[PDB]
Amino acid sequence: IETINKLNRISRQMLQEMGREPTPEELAERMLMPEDKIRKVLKIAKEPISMETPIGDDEDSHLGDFIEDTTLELPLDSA
DNA sequence: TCTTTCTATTATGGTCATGCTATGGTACATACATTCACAAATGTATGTAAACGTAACCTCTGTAAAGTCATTAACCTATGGCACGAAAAACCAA
Repeated sequence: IETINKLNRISRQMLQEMGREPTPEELAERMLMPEDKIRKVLKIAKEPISMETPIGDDEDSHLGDFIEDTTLELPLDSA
């Protein structure tokens, strides 16, 4: 959490000074960190999505749809 | 001793189904050990030879049962010879 907050403050200061997106190559050149570590820290940090997420205007389109369970295998393979 | 005027939860359907997914940040300094990841050695492992025995297995001579053909004589068409029963001639009675 400390490293994520430090990289967020450095990215905010870099977007304030430069004026474009915080490309991680300049962060790796500044904080002397390897680039794959910066990719890993930027990839892990993400908040999960809730199980309802109202998409449409009507109360018919919610979750419990488009998500499948891969444990239940095919009946043809069992046959 | 008793009926109205207010303060809060339930309720009305789903079937035919839709697209594109995140939204603002807010400190570091010692610390000691659990865990991942490689060196190097054990141990049982697998795959290459070599010996015995019978899975046998064809080859050949002897015993045995089955088609056929030597006898020999039983019956059977022939031949000769003698009864036999039919067909015609004869003669008698009415």
